[PDB]
Amino acid sequence: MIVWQVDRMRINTWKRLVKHHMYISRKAKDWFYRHHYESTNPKISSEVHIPLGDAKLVITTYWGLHTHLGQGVSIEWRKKRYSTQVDPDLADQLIHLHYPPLPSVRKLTED
Amino acid sequence: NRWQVMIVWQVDRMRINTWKRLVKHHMYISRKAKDWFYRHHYESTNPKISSEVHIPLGDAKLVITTYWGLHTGERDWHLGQGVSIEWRKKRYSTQVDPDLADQLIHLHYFKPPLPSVRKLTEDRWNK
Amino acid sequence: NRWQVMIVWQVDRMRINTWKRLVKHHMYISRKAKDWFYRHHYESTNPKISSEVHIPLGDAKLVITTYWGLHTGERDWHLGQGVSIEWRKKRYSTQVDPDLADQLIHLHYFKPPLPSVRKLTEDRWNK
Amino acid sequence: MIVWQVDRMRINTWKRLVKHHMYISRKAKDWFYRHHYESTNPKISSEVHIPLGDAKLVITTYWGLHTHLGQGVSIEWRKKRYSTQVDPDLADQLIHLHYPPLPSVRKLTED
Amino acid sequence: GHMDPDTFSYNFNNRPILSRRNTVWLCYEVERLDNGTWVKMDQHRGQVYSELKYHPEMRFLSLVSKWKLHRDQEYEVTWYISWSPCTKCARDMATFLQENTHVTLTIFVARLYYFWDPDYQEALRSLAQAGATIKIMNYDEFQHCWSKFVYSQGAPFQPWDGLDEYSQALSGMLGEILRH
Amino acid sequence: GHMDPDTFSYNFNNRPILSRRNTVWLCYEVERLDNGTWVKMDQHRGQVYSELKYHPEMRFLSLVSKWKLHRDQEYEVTWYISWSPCTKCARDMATFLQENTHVTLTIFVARLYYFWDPDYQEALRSLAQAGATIKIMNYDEFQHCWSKFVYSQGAPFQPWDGLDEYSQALSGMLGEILRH
Amino acid sequence: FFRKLSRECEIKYTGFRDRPHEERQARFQNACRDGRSEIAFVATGTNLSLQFFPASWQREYVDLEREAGKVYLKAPMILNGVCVIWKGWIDLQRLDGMGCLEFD
Amino acid sequence: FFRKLSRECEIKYTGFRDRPHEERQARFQNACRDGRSEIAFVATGTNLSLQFFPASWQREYVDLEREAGKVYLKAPMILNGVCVIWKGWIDLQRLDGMGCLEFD
Amino acid sequence: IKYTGHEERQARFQNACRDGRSEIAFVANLSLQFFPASWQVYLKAPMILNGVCVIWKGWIDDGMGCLEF
Amino acid sequence: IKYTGHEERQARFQNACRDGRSEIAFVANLSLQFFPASWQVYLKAPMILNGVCVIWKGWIDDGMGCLEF
RNA sequence: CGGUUGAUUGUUUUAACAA
RNA sequence: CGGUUGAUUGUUUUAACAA
Ligand SMILES: [Zn+2]
Ligand SMILES: [Zn+2]
Repeated sequence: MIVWQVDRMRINTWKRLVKHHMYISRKAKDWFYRHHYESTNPKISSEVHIPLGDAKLVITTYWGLHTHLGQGVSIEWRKKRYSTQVDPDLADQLIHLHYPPLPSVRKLTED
Repeated sequence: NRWQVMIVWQVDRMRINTWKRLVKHHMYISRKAKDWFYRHHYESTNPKISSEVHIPLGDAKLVITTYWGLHTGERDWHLGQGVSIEWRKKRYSTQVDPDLADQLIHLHYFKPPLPSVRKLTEDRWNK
Repeated sequence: NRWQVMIVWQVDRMRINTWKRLVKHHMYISRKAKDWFYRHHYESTNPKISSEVHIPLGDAKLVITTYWGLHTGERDWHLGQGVSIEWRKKRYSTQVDPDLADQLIHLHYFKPPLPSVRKLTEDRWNK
Repeated sequence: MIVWQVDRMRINTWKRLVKHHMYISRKAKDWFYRHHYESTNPKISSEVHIPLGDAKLVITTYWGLHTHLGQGVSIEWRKKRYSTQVDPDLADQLIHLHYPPLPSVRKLTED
Repeated sequence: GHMDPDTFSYNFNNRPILSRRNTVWLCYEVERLDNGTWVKMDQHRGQVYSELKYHPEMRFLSLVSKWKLHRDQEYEVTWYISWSPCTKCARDMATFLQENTHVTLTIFVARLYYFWDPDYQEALRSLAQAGATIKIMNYDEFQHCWSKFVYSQGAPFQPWDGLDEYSQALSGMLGEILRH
Repeated sequence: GHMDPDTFSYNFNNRPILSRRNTVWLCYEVERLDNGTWVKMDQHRGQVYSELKYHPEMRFLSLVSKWKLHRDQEYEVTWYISWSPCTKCARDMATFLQENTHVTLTIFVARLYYFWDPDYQEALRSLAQAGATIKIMNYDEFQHCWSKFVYSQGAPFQPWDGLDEYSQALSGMLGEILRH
Repeated sequence: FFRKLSRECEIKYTGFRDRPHEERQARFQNACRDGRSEIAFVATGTNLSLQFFPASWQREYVDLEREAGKVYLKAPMILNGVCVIWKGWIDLQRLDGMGCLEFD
Repeated sequence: FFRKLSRECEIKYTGFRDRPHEERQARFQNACRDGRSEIAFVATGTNLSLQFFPASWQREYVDLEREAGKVYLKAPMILNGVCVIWKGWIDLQRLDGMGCLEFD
Repeated sequence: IKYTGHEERQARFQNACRDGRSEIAFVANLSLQFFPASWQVYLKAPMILNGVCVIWKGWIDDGMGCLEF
Repeated sequence: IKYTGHEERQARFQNACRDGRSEIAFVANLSLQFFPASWQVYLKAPMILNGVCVIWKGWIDDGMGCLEF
C-alpha cells in the first residue's frame, strides 16, 4: 500500500468537506463514509467510498503511523474483488467525470 | 413527512436570560412563584428546547418553553432563540398568546420585577 | 545614582477603577468636585503614572497620582498599581496620609458615593 | 554569502533571547545589537555582534528574501578587515568557550 | 461563579459521544499551600468558555501569567472541563507544567475528546506524564461545580439521565488510555 | 462604548515608534446600506482587546460569524485599531474579505506595526488589494473614538502632544507602503 | 389578536441568512424534502414565527407537488382554545410568500 | 500614623515574585547597580510601599558597598509637613530586611 | 528509501520484522506501508498500480528500492 | 542547485542578472546569496569558509554547483 | 532596552467590587 | 449527519439590557 504523508489539519478539512457534501450540500450524497469503529485495522482513521459505476474509489485515511505519530491517505480503485493503487492525478479525472470547495484528492495529497 | 407545528415568538438572548433569571429568583429567593416547575433542557425529546417552565393553574398547567438554536430571524438579534407558550389539561394542549398567559398568571399567582411573558415576548426591534 | 522617593499605597485594580470613575462622575455629571483638575498620564515625565488628580485647596493643591505597572506586591492582587497623595504649595511638596487628605477634602469641598482617598487606599487584603 | 532558510518565528525567538541576555539577564551584555536602520543593506533585519577577544562573530538576520518572502541567517567571523563564513558547529564552540534558554546558533539555524 | 444552569447542563453532559457540543467550558480553582494546609483562593477561581481559534487552556495560561503567583509557594489547580484537552492544548499544558514545577494540576473531564484517536491518546498520556492528574468528573464534582461555578440562584442540582453509567464508562476509557 | 480614558490614551497614542504597547485594541462599528443610505447599527459596535495568542482581528471575525449578517445586504465596517494588523491578521482579513464580498472594510490605525518590515509591508499591501481601506487615524477619528467608544463620562477629549505631526508622518509612511 | 394575523400577514424564510441565495434555496428544498430538519417562517411585520418541527421531536403538511417552484404549507393548531388553520405558500426563488390564519 | 511606622516595621522586596529566587536576586542587583530601574520595598504587615524612582522620572541613596551581601537604603522625605528619614537594609540572599522611619 | 520510526530504533526494526503484528514504514511524501494480514533486509511486494501488476523490490541496511513491471 | 524567486520567473532571472541592483538566491536549507556591492548561466564566487579560501563554481540552465579549494 | 522608545523588557487585558 | 449522536452540521460563546 502507498501512503502519502499529510498533516492532520488537511485530513480534518478533507473529512469535514466530505461530510458536508454528503449530508448538507448533498452534491456527493451517493458517497459512503465508514468510521473508525467499522474497520478492523486499528490504524485506519476513516474510509470514503465514491461509487463510480460498478466500481468504487476508496480513500482511506490512517492515523497513528510511526512515520512522532503520523497520518496518511491511500487511494484505491475497486472493481468487485479487483483492487488497484491509484495516483491522485487519475483520481482527479475519475472524480470529475462522474461528479465550500469540492473535495479534491490532489489538494489533500499534495505536499 | 409528519410535522409538529408550534407558534414561536422570536426573542433576543438578553430577554431570554432576563426571563430565566427572574423566574429562578422568584422560585427560590423570593418564593412567590414557588409552585412553578422548572424542567431542564435534557428532559425534553426536542433537541432545540433551551428551557421549560411549568406553572400550575388549577388542574391544568401553563408551559412556557424557550428554544435555542432555531433558524435565524428577520431582525439582526433574532439569532435562533424563541419562546412558545401553551396551556395543557389532561393531554389537551392549546397555544396561548403572551397577553392571555400574563392574565392567567396574574389571576392565579399575582426590587426585581415579576416575571411577565408579555415583556419577554414583545419585539423591541420591530417597533 | 540619584533617586526620587515616594510613598505609594498598593491598591488593586478594582479600587483604582472605582476611584477614577467616581472622580470623573463627580467632575462632570454631578459637578460638586468641578474644580478638580484631571491630568492624564501622557502629561507626566514619569513613565509609570496612570492618572493624576489635582484638587485645589486655597492657594495649594492636593495631588493624588495613581501608578500602574509597578513592582508586584506581597498580596495576590497587588499587581503593580498604587496611589500616592501629596500636598504642594509654591513648589513645596509634602506627602500626605490618606486620612489627612480626606479630612482636607471634607474641609474644603464637602446615589454614587463621594470619592474618598481612605476607601481607595485601604488594604482589604491585609485585614 | 551563505544564508540558511529559517522561519520568522525562530528569528523572533532568537532576537528576543538576544535582547533579553544583553539587557535584563546581562549574561551577554558585552554583545552589540545593530538594528535595521543602521545597516545600508535593505534586506538586513538585524545584526548581532559577539566580541570574541580581538575578533568578533557577526550574526546577520535578513528579511524580504525572494527564496514568497523569506528570512535567513548568516554567521561570519571577523578579525579586523579579515572575514570568514562560519558554520553553526564552529560557532557553537566559539560561543561556549568565551560565554530563558541561551542563544544558540545551532537551534536557530537547524531545519 | 456566574454561569447559567442551561449552559452547564448542555456543555457538561457526560455522555461519551456528544456530537453538538462545539464549545469547551473550563472552570478553574486554585489552592495555596500555607503552613502545611491547602487554603482555597476565593478570587483566583472562575470559568472560561472557548473560541474557534482560542481554546480555554490558552486563556487560563494567560490568566496564570497575569496572576503573578509567587514562585516560592506551592499551588494546586483544579480544572473541570467539558471536553478533554486536544493535542495542542495538552502539549502546551505539558510544557507549561514542565516549566512551572511549583504548580500542580488536577483535571476532571466531563467527556473524553477523541478518546479513540491515537493522537489524542498520546497527548493525554504526555499530559499525564508531565505531572497533571486526569480524572473523570463524577456526580460529586458535578454537584460541586453546580454549587460553586454555576449561577443556580439556590436551585438544587438536577443530574441528567445515565450520569453514573456514563461516568463509569468514561472512567474505564480513561484507565485504558492512561494504561493504569 | 465602555472603555476607560486611560486605556485609550495609552494604547491609541499615535507616536510611530512606541515600544511598550504590547496589547492591541480594536474598536469596530458596522453600517448597513438600506434604501441607498448607510444607517449605523447601534448594537453591532464595540471594542475588543488583544491576547498573546488571540488577536482582536480573530475575535472580530468570530463576532461577525455570530452576527449572522444578511448576505443580500451591503455592510460597511469601520475599524479603529491601535496597531496595524500583523502578517497573520492581514492574511486572515484578506481571505475573509475575498470570501465575503457583501461587506467592505475601512481601517484607521493609530500606529503602523513594523512599517519598516518587508513582511508587514506585503501583508498590508495584500490587505489593501483585498479591498480593505487602510487610513491613518487623525484627530477627527480620535475624537470620534473618544466620544463613541470611550467611557469618558462626558469629559472632553484631550489630545496628546504632537498628535498632528505623528499623524502626518504616519500618513506619509502609509502612502509610501501602499504605493499611492 | 386573531384579527391581526387573519387580516394582513406575509411570511418569509430566513433559515440561513448568512449564506448565498442559491445555498438557501438548496437547504430549504432539502429540509422540505426530508422531515428531519425544522423549517421556520417569519412574519415580516412582527417577531412571530411558525416552526414545523419534525413529529419525532415531540393533517399538517408541507409539499412541493401542488405547483412547480412553490411550497404549500398547511398547519392546523389549537390557538387560545379554538382550532384554527395556517395556510401558506412561498415560491422557491425568493423564499417568500403569503401565509395567513383561517377558521376550520 | 507616624508611630505605627516608627515602632514596628519590616520591609521586603517583591519586584518579580513569579521568577526564581536567583533571577530575583540578579534583577535586584542590576536595579541597584544602575539607577535606570525602580526598586520597591513593601511593608510586610500593610500595603505600604516605598518606591525609589529614578531622578530622571520627576542625599537619598541605595548602596551595596557598606556591607557585602547587603543593601542599605536612605530616603529623606517630607511627610505630613515634617521632614523624616527612612533607613533600611535588606540582605542579598533573602531579599528581606528591616526598614523604619526616624526624625532627622 | 529510509526507515521511519539509534540503537533502540534498530532493535525495534529487528524485532518488529522478526515477530510482526506491527506496521513498517518506508518513505521515499510517498511511503510504502507494510501491514499485518490480520488487519485486513530485503523487501519484495506485488502491487497493482494504475491497472498494471507492478512489483516493488528494495533493500535497506537507509537503502534503495524500485518498482518494475 | 535551483533558483528561487515560469516565463515571468525566467524573465525576472534574466533581467536581474543583466542589470543587477537585486539579490539572487540559489538554494541547495543552505543557500547562496548574490547581493550588489553597493549594499555593503555560470556562477563563480571566491569566499572564505572555516579559515580557507574556497571558491564556489556552478551552472544553471536547475543546475549543479560545488565548492573547491 | 521608559527611551532622539525601531517595539513579545516587568503588558498598562477587562462594564458596575464604594449604585 | 438531533442521532444505538464516533462529534469544526445551523455553535447552544457571554454578570445585571425588566435592579
Ligand atoms: Zn483544545
Ligand atoms: Zn495581529
